Amino acid sequence: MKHPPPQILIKNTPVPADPPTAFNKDKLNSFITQYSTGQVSVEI
Amino acid sequence: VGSSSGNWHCDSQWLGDRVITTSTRTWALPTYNNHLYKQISNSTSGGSSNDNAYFGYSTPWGYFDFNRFHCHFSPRDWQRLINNNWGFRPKRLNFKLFNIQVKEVIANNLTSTVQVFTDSDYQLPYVLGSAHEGCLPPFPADVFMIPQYGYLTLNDGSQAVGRSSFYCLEYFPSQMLRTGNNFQFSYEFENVPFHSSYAHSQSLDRLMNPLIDQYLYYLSKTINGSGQNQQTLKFSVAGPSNMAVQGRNYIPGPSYRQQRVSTTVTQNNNSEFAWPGASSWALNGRNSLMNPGPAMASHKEGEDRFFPLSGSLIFGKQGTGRDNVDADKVMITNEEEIKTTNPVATESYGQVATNHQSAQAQAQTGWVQNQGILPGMVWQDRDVYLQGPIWAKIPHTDGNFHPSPLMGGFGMKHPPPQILIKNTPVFITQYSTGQVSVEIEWELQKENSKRWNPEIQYTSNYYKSNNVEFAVNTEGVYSEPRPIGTRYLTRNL
Amino acid sequence: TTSTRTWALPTYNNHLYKQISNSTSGGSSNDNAYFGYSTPWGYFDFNRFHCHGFRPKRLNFKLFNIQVKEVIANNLTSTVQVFTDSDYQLPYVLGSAHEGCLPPFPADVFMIPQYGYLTLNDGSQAVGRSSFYCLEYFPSQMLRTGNNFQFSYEFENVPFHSSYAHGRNYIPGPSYRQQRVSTTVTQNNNSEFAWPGASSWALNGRNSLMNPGPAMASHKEGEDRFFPLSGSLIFGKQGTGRDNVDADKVMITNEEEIKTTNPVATESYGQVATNHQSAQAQAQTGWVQNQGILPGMVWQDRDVYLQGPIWAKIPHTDGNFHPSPLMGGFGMKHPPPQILIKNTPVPADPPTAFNKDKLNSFITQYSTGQVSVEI
Amino acid sequence: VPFHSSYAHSQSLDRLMNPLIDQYLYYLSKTINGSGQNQQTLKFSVAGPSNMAVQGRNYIPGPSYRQQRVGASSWALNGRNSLMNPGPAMASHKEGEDRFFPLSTNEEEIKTTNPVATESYGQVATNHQSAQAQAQTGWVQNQGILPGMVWQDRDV
Amino acid sequence: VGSSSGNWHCDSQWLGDRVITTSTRTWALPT
Amino acid sequence: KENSKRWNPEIQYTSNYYKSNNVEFAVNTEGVYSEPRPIGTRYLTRNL
Amino acid sequence: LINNNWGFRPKRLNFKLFNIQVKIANNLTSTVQVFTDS
Amino acid sequence: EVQLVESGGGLVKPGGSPRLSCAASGFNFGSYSMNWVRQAPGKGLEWVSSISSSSSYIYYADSVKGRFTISRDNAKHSLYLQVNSLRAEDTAVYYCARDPTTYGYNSAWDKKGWYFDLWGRGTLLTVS
Amino acid sequence: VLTQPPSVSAAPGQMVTISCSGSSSNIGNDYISWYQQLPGTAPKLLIYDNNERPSGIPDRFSGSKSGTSATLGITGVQTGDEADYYCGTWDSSLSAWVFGEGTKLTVV
Repeated sequence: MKHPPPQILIKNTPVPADPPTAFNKDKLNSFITQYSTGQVSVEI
Repeated sequence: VGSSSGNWHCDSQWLGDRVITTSTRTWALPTYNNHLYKQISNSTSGGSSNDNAYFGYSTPWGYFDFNRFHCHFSPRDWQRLINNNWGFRPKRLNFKLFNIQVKEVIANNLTSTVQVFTDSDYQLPYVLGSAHEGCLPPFPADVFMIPQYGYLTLNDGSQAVGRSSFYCLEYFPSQMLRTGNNFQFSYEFENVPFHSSYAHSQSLDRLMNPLIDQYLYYLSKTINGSGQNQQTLKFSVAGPSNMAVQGRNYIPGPSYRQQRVSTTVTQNNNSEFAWPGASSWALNGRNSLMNPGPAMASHKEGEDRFFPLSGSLIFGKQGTGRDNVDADKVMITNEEEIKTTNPVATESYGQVATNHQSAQAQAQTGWVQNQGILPGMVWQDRDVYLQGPIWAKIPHTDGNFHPSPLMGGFGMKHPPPQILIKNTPVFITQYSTGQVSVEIEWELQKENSKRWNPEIQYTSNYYKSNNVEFAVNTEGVYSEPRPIGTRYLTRNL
Repeated sequence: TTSTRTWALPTYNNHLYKQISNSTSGGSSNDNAYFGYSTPWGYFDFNRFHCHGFRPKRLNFKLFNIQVKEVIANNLTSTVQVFTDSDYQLPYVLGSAHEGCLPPFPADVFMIPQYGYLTLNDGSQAVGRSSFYCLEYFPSQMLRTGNNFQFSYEFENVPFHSSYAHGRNYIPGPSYRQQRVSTTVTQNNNSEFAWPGASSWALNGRNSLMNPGPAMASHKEGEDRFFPLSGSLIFGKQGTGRDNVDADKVMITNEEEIKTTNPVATESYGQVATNHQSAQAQAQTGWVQNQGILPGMVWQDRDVYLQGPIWAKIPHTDGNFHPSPLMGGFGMKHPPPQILIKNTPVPADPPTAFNKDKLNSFITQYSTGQVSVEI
Repeated sequence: VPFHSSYAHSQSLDRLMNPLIDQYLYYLSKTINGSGQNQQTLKFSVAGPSNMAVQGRNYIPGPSYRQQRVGASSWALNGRNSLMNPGPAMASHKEGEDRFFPLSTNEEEIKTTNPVATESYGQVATNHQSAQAQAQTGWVQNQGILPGMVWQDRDV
Repeated sequence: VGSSSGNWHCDSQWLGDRVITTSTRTWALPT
Repeated sequence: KENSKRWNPEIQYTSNYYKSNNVEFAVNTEGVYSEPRPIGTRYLTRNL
Repeated sequence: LINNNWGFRPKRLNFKLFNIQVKIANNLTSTVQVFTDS
Repeated sequence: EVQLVESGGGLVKPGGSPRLSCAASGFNFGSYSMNWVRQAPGKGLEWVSSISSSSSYIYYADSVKGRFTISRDNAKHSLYLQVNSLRAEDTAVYYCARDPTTYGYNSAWDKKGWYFDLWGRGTLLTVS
Repeated sequence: VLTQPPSVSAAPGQMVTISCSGSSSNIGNDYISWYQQLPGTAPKLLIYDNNERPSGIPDRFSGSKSGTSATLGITGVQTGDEADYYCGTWDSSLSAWVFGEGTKLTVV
């Protein structure tokens, strides 16, 4: 197929942990350990 | 509580003569200053110098900053803009703040609120035009920390004065947001001139027709030759053969001299001249460095190694330190493109007669180090960069001239308003995260140029490399390898 | 006003584009370096006052009675190509005060000037930003003998040219000092100071003379024998030579009417304090040889002359101040458009077997006709 | 006509920055390691709260003509000298010294956007440095308009 | 005979998703 | 039209800034027009 | 064209032939024959 | 005045590991890019490796890539070339070269524009 | 790769021209420098930044870069000027510094 069923991309939105409380330029590297679960139904 | 108050919008829609860029980021707002307003001054930092003196206040509020072109443009979108267009400028603005999540140190706090408001009367000090850090990240997958809001006011040394104003930001009305509420607002940019993203294909002094003589005369000889009483007046006509003496209508833009520093360190003088040799202006006894200053070419043709001391905008590379970094860490921008209508930063403007000649007096001429505005000048404003700021606030004053800001971008009396945000005090250890989407509509000016030969374009390097530019490395760190100016296409002068 | 003239347009460069640089002209010096192109196209210049407060309003240009000569016989099938640049996409050479103007006296027949332009250079060479323009790549109207050409132009609004003579609130305008030169030679210094003593401005490592410069009074009151070195428009008298003609062969214009609002070109603008006085130092001053714009300044522009230019084009830039051109006249961002013209090349007998080269052999040809311009 | 402004700025032109944040801009902080022959280098630093004199700024104070602190400043017209009075709007004196006044009431409310009348506008390089020649500057005793300037008119 | 049968058109109009290229030349045809 | 979502910038066909006696795709002092190099059409990128 | 686009293709073709000059001196009544193979 | 001295050279059997140290004196070794250039006997000289002032940028020639390591010490004013898996082709005179220009890293993106304004006498290295 | 003629030989007082051809990636792209090496000594820089000359280097040596090739020109050749000559530049495709093959100059 030139146009097969599209790719369905998914991720968990990163939830950052407690910040340094004094502004830091760099991006935040410390996140809450987290995962998701749910149901998927596919009908063809 | 279980429903999302907003979605993730990042794209760019290129439509005709307008551009629409959308950007969504994730943020984290900590509780700044333990919900307190603390006076700050150089004394708290020791107050070593009179030039570095300051007085002001630090507030618990944070603020959102998207004053850099990279927040709205990917490297491909910026390439698409600067290669195809003669100009651009912002038209509309839209801001959204949603998916509020409050935490307590870690568990959720569902009943906490986040106060957010905008200042549309411009009653607070406007800190968004000073090119500060804390902007929304260039790369959409970066979670960023909101910078703290603080301002300055009148000082004498470290002391305050009676005229100094104090601003409480809790004295404004502000919207309060629990985990299901969202905040949004729309802004209309005031009319500004299109940024000129092009380089002239002609110079101010070459505007003439090279094939034809002028009908104007200049003084070719003041003497017949060697001897006594040789004085004479001889007038040759100005023409193709001598183009330096022809009569001209327009003169190059103003200049303020800067020191030239060579990028080859062996060339530089062996002395500490960074501050002592710098060009500055003085205000109420304090000497502020002139940075970057008026728009002038960085260097003469064939001298790309040199750069003006303070006359250029210098960025950092990824992971570069705060203080005394090596020369290979910085990225220095050159402003050579404006070299056609503008004097070189490190050169004098010209010469003037300093005396009256006579039979007893030889003609004397002094150098012009700085030359202010004269009727008949023309000039180019400083270029804007992908890493550089977008707009500035025009200071409210009785008068200004050419309000366009000196770091580049669009001078606006009513720029995009400041967006203030803070966590509500409950103290309990608390912080909040969420989402921010900002959308700007841009206007474009297309090129109708008749130039036969192909232009210069911004292009990705052809050759292989360990990494590809403007992309993450093996550790996941995103880095912008180079500055990108806006001026590639050409126009006639 | 309405003018009508007879023009003769020859063939330039043998119907060909030629790269021209100082290296073709002998190499010159750095200040005179240039890089550009010469075109087979000619162009019309009515930009001088003799061709036709006050200010222009409308413009109408007519080109008719086309006649083409082969070299001499009549060729009735020949065409003459003409177009105007209304988008200002070509380099604008009409604001440089060149020759080729329609003659003042209506009975004369003038030779139309050849069109050329300059581009960026590091020297006799070109840079990658140097642009080449092909005038054949513009749509143009083609006229045989019976055809005529006519276009009308609306002057964009300009202020009136002001022609009249006139603690404090307002102060005089800016100045950039010029060297003083007496008409009586024995008063001047016995040395060559024509270029060494002149006022210049520098652009990209090249020094151009400041001419005519900011508008300033030519001389102080009572002294008429002095004129600024580069500060005045100098016209040659009828029949004047091209090189090193004496002082009685030229006409030196004077701005003295503006002496009321403007400082003298030769004199300094004024004096400023150069230090703080104290018991240990006297009050010290210094001269101001050049002064920029200050709040409160007023000034008059340079006067216009019957032999002077009418308008000039304002370069396309981020900013400009008081755009009126320094040689005089009305500065305009959209001035009257250039009118470019050439004879269509007619090839001579081509070979009878195909040769892929372009044809370098043409019939010697020129065209004459009539111009009429109304303002 | 424009409204006459009747207020005093609470903010100086050089202090519009957020005191709490560094700038992403850099400045040349070091030209030599020091105390030796051939000790040449380029060190750069972040413009920030600790050094506020070197930071980049979008606007610069208004135009100035010098006056003697209390030899008169003048302008020539048709050969006849004239005193400069009152002249361009400038601050009457630096903060902390109220005794001095320009040679030709006090305007001091305008010292935020305007240069002191009796002070030089600033400094400019007068030469190109090299290994042979040290850097030189010179004082600007008068400055015409430049792009990016802002100023206050005179008080009524 | 003395009237032109056409004009000189060379240009490129860049319009949306289309382009129009016009080119005029001068030719010589022998026998 | 080019619809790409590519983040990093493209390869493009660009004129070289370095000075030269002649301009590429322009006449020389004698009046002769030349084409310096063959210009292919493939610069932008797509996925496979 | 090549920098901004993923593809192109021609649509319409409009041809014009004019300003005919037959020849040194002019020959006014001589003709030129032209046709297309459709 | 300004000088570069290279030591560590000698006769080593193949597979032996040697270390070539370049000591600088007379200038600020901390602000200059450093290079190694070798010349095999009666043959044209070859560039080997380069290291930046802060030693963040390191380049190698392909022939020496992966078996030679270059390090720089700014405190001891010394440049180091570590050699591994020596081969017969490694016989040469190793010159220490100094590059004054920093322009490749801060002003030019497309091109480096290096040149070598100061050269060490060199140390011979023979494999037998 | 930088390519030089393996040898050049001229009588004293005669113009000598040494040129090394290069690809678009190296010479066209970057500034080229010339190094002269005596038989018993280390290489010494002769020309840098295409035409610039280091202090202590005589006016006779001159250099120029046109298109993809750079030429080193020596005039007033002397007996003491006989040495190996190398032209070098940074090559972007290779991403390494390249020296020319070398040119032996020999005066008779």
